[PDB]
Amino acid sequence: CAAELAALEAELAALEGPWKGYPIPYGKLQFLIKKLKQLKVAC
Amino acid sequence: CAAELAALEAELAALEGPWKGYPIPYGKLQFLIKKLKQLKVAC
Amino acid sequence: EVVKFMDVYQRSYCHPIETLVDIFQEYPDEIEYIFKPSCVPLMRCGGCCNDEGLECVPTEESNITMQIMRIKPHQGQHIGEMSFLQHNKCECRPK
Amino acid sequence: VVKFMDVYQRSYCHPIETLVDIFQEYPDEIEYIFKPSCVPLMRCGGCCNDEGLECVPTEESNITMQIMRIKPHQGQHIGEMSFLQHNKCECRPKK
Repeated sequence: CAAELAALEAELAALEGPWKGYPIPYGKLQFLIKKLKQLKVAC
Repeated sequence: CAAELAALEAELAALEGPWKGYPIPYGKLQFLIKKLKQLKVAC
Repeated sequence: EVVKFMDVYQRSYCHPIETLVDIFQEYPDEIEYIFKPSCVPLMRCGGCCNDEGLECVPTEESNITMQIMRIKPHQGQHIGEMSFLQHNKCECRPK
Repeated sequence: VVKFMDVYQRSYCHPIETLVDIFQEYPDEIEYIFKPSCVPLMRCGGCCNDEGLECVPTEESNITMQIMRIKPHQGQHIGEMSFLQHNKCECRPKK
């Protein structure tokens, strides 16, 4: 939970990379949804 | 922690709407960034 | 702050991107109506193949249905379903 | 089906990721071949739903990218290039 939470935090914070103001590809949203679901099942 | 995570999974799942394969604005993820900070020392 | 070469190359390369497409480009034989909105957001192949002999073409397609307002002289606005072609996968192919 | 108000709002004049050929931005650098040949930029797009209006920027910024540049004689160089971004857009009268 804690480390998976910290991981998702750091991924969301960094999510733009250098692409400031750019939309987040659907694939990345699905990856986040999967990570958040795996984080719910963890915890 | 698992209850908060359920809420956020639902909210994240809510962003796509009918827009399958479409990117999302990074602004639409702010709710999640704020909420995962609120789960660190909390959850 | 500088976008590294590797990142520019990955994000520019031929792939489906949200594209604002004029409905008349999809329904060129519509004579009766004008549309609101006039354009729709569609996923369509775009970006570059970095070879003037290559082009970015769809290899997988699907449809999306949207409610569009259809406006005609001397009558009320209608709202009706219209279907549009989506690109799901793209490849750089010889012209 | 995408509901009318969802289509209308997503189509309306706003910054969209737009794949722009570098020669459009650097028309005076056509002695070079750029790789990639296009870059993804945020640029006003979508529709104003009024032939009298055009979608124009009201807030702008710059982004710097590493781009490979080739004189057909010498070797590949990788150099920074700056591009104008659009951060906010409005439908404004053409005239």
